[PDB]
Amino acid sequence: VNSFSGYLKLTDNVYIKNADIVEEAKKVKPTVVVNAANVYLKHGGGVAGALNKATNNAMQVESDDYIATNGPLKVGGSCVLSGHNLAKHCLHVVGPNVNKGEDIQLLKSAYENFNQHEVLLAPLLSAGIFGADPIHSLRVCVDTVRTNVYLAVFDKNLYDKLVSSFL
Ligand SMILES: O=C(O)Cc1cc(Cl)cc(Cl)c1
Repeated sequence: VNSFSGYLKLTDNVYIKNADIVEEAKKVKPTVVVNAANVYLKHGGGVAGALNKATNNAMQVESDDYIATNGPLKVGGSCVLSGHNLAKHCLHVVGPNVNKGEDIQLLKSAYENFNQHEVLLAPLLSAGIFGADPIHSLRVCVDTVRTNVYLAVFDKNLYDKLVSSFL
């Protein structure tokens, strides 16, 4: 048993809700919240900007020191950093950004990072401003992640479309 409420069950291990991931993290304080990061960990917009704003920019300060030491992530890659006031840990995962011309085939690699963690609160990778087909992202998620994932989709109309079309 865990603390996630009102999620629709899609599969054995994937659950979904129409919710703001920031508000969900603040209420649940999960062990792991996933950030939809870029390779520079520049948390300007989207999920990353919203998570970072909720940490009062402490996520960005920590991330800048991570990059100064380690250099950028890979597309498809990840790193584990603090969850600050939102979670124990934040798993920063880089899904491909179609609007930057990154390879959509790296989405599966991105979701494989989730398998290193037993339970996660996560966004729908590569959707929204990332430019990929969300229906596709949800299919890759369910076909790749084996650990327990609670997806928090912000856009209402998108949530309804994803549930109605799910195979
Ligand atoms: O939750 C959503 O509506 C989809 C989405 C996913 C990501 Cl990763 C970023 C944005 Cl801005 C939006």
